[PDB]
Amino acid sequence: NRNSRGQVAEQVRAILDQYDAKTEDMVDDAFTTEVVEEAMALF
Amino acid sequence: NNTQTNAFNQNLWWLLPNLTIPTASKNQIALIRLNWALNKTNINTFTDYSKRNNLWTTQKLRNQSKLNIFSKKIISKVKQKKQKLNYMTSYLNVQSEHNVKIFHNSWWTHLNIKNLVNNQDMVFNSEFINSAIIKSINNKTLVENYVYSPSSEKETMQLLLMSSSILLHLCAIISLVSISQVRCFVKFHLILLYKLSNVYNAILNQLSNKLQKNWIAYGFLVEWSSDFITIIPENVDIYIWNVFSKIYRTIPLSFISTTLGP
Amino acid sequence: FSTITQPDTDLIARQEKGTLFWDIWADFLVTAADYYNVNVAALSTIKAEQNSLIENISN
Amino acid sequence: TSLRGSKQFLNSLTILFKHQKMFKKKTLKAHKWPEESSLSTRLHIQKKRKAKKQRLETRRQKKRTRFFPRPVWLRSRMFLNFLTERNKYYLNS
Amino acid sequence: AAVAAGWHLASFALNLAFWGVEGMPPDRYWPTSPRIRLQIRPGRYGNMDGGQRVYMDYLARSEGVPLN
Amino acid sequence: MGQFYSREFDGDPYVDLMRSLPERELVWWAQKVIWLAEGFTFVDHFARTYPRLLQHKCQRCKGAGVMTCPACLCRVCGTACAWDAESEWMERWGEWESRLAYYDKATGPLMDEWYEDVLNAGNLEEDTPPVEDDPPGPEVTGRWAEHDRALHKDKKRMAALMRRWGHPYDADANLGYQIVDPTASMGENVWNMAQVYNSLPPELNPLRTQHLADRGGGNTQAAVEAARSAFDAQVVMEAALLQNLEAAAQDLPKPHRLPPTAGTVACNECGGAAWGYSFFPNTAVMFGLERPFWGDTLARLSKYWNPTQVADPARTGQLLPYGEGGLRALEAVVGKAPATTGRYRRDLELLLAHPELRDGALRVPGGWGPEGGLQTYLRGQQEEQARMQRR
Amino acid sequence: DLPEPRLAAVMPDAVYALVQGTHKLGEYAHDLVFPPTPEDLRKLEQQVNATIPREFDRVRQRYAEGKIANDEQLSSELEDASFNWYRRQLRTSVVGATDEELEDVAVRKLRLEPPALQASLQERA
Amino acid sequence: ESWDFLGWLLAPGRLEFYEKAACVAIALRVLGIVIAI
Amino acid sequence: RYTVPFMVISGLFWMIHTWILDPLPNKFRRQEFIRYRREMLHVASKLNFR
Amino acid sequence: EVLLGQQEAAKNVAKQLDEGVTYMDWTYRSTGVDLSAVWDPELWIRFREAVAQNEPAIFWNKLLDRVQYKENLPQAGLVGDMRISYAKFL
Ligand SMILES: [Zn+2]
Ligand SMILES: [Zn+2]
Repeated sequence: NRNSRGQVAEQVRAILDQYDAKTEDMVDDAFTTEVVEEAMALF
Repeated sequence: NNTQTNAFNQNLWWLLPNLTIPTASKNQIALIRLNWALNKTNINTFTDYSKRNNLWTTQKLRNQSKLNIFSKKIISKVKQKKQKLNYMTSYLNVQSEHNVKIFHNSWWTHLNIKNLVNNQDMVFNSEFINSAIIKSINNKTLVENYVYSPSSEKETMQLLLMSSSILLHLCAIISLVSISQVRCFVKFHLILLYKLSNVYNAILNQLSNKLQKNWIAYGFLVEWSSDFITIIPENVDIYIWNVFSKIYRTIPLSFISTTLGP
Repeated sequence: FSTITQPDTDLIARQEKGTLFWDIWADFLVTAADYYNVNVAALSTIKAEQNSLIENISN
Repeated sequence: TSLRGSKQFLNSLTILFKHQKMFKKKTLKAHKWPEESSLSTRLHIQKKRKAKKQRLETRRQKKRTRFFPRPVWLRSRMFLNFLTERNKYYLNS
Repeated sequence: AAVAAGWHLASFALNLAFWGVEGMPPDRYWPTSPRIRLQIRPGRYGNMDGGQRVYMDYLARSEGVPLN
Repeated sequence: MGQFYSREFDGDPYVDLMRSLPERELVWWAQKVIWLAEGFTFVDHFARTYPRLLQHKCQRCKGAGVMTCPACLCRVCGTACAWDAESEWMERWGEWESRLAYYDKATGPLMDEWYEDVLNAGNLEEDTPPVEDDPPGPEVTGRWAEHDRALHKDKKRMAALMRRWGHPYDADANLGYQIVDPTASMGENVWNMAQVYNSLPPELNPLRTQHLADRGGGNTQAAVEAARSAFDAQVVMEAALLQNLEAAAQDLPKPHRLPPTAGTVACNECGGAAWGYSFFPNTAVMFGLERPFWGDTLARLSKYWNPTQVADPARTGQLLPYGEGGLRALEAVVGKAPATTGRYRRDLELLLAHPELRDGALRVPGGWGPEGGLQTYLRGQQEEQARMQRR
Repeated sequence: DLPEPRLAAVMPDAVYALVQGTHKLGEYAHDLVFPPTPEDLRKLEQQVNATIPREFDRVRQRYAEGKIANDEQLSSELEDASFNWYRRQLRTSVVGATDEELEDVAVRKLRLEPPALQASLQERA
Repeated sequence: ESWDFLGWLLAPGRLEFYEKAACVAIALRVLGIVIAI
Repeated sequence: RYTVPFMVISGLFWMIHTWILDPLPNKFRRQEFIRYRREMLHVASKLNFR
Repeated sequence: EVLLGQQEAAKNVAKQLDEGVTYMDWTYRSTGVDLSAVWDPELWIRFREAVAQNEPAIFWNKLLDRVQYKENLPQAGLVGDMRISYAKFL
């Protein structure tokens, strides 16, 4: 998939809308999902 | 907003601020540029009911405060995350679900760019069409070998073509006005033209009166709700019939003169 | 002329519902006549309309 | 002085993610044609943060929310992209 | 072009020689009113009292008098 | 709506019913509105579809209006277009992209939250300080240390950016704050766009150079006005092209008859009209016989592309093919050589000479000439390296 | 025409409902003119469990036959597992799986390395 | 593949009108059933 | 192809002004109609009983 | 409704004979109306695949592309009089 500019705008709106245990078992992919999603909507 | 999908929307476009060949052409070019923008804002494809928005928004926003079944929930969650990945990444073997675009769908459609593109107002030609049509009619003519190829022939085929064209146009008009909603539309337009003609008449005859030798009940409810056979004088029917019969009175003699000529 | 000077949607719809009300379900005059009518003053608020209506429901 | 790129702009999302957000370990050998110490520390900090967000020990008692010490390392590159896009007007003739 | 325009002008001059109604008999198959020719009468649905006022105003405008 | 109560509506029994039933009155009103709109729909559909019966195309050009050039396929062709010049493609697209970045609200909510942050500098909801403490030394080498230092200078570099340029909404670089929001209405956003000169970038905005109204000066009516007029003509021509594409997508004749281009001439019979309306309906649009059969088109093209000689070239004395003149590790191993290519030779050579330009962190604007992109970046790096020896 | 809120949503909802109703009537008819044999356990296992990825192994062990998981606790654990898988696939999309970047993009996005046919046909088949 | 009549009939402005008319029709059908009191 | 679009328009508007707005079924519909109060309230203004 | 699970291998041949449902090429010689002039075999095939796989996007995307064709016109990369030539295109 390659988004057009309008679909990129839809992605930015969805990502900026959405949201509104021991360290061992924590997955190795434990990053900030919202920050990575928005840094993917850009670039 | 209320007159959006109608021909009476290109008359509000000329009532905006300045927005700035003739000045009317410049204003029309400015309105086309204003329609070109707000499509370049890339907000037209956004819909609040898109499956893409329901993937993020209505999935974190619904939980709120508030094989078998388990491996039917796991696969559903995996499919939802697969669609989210396809909408964001270079994920493979996932097909996206589209949405109906409802904002600024075709900005180039509700514009009249014809008078600007054909270089009018600054300062192509038809009629090869009918010449080619009658030329093909003559050149082929279907041959009336059943009347042993008569001499006239092309005259008969041209008469058939003209009769068929006239009858097709008239049949289309009659079939269009045979719809009761089309008759409602005609009645509404006739009422509007009567009131506007009264305004014209008021102004004009008042001027040519002082220039000599120099509420809904009355206002479109008892007309819109009544059968128009009632509120229409027989005078206008007789007038239209007299005009029609005066116009089409020389048709037999002109037909005889055309067909009996060379 | 005959096609354009024909009843529109409003006049056609007021011709079938009007028939249904004042022409088809106005046959209840024979019912209310065999049970009881006064007519004439059965207009206004005689209060026998309510009794006739509930008697028509009860049958 | 004119419009040009820079290596300091860090236009690559792979750079911006292997340096700031994604810290994993790959075990393979190359076939066709990075301060591990720091990476392990950042991964452990990431794990502690995820854990804390999972036991709802933050003021916002939600597992996933919107932080607002917004990342300068992301807002700066968004502004850089906008500036380089709007400064192309001086690239005429 | 002059021949085509002359044919149209000959048709128009024939209509001018027709002029008015004189010389033509009344026809029982073609009365002067289409409501006579067809069978078009107003009935119970559509006719209302105010329609007389509107009819008066339309007839005044059709006759050509500025009174109502 | 309270109406149908006077004497003026006395006589109709259904109106007499609707006197005492407001729900019937409202049903009548809504039904009459819906019936009128249905009549509008019927009439508009007829007015859309019935002109399609009256369209006839030229039989010589098949409705195109342009024919292949008699010579050369020149002084008989058209006069090319603005976009055929391949040397100016990247400059034209760069200026267009710079213009479109003004309108682009793809990063709209992000710039809105940045605007709110710089408006009210009293925010909250931090809840965890980022640790993010490793700019280790000005020493050592590699790529990790350089990228990590450039990533750790983000706060001071962002302060420099906000001091030199500020927010785009505070300098009108973007469209501004919430002016065009979807889901509001098509028409409120049109009003907001028509407000001031929001449909134009500040490079063409009239309310930026009116202060130079005395004596003209920097040609606010001769350069800025010319640029704005050219931009408006380009967007109007884009709308015309989109209308032509929309008409071509449904097999209809194109409404806008464009002038012939550098490979085409006007049609002999039309002159460029290519189609027109007429009183006589089209019997190809009717009865569906508008498009030719595929086998018939194949037979026509095969016979046209395969001429045959019915005379043996020994009785007629012909020894050569038809034409004039008559008597008479490359292109067979590798195959030809590109012709449109050649202006990018210097950039290709420089990209091969300096492999560091292939860095993923580097993003040049793009271009082929000495001015723009790779050569501009290399000249900037060389000027910096020369001037750091003197400082 | 349809329920009020928007016609832009109820029209795809009606198309989806028609497609899924046609699927549910195509099924339950091919379970009456062709009722299920042990295929109901063969094609619903194995080929479905293979599509189930990692990070669901913990919840599959816990909720199914190893413990209990209530209703909202089960949904919360399923959401957590789905988000772990989502983050893993985002990482696999940008920096790759457990392999280098020169295979994450260079041979994968650029479609070099043609699919294994000689080895997968001789050594395997 | 260019369904011009259906694209014209299901244009966004016409869809907005159909939504408004469905709202009015549903409200005036409810008002007429809930009046049974 | 020329006649179906008129039927489509007519049906599409019939769904909104007849199916939803104003229905009209046959048979026994006494208990659903308050209209009959007005209907018997104008009986002396209707045709002489016969 | 019924439970008579008849077994026959000619039903595959009958289902293959229901390719006339897909193409509607039998309609003129059977009824007089050439429905193949208006039927969309690709849309029928997409609907059949969507029904079989329980994936309604396969049919819905094609139907929406057919309806909203104008919005599928190229609006990215075609900005402001993007005509080259016939000769440059050649
Ligand atoms: Zn031509
Ligand atoms: Zn030439």
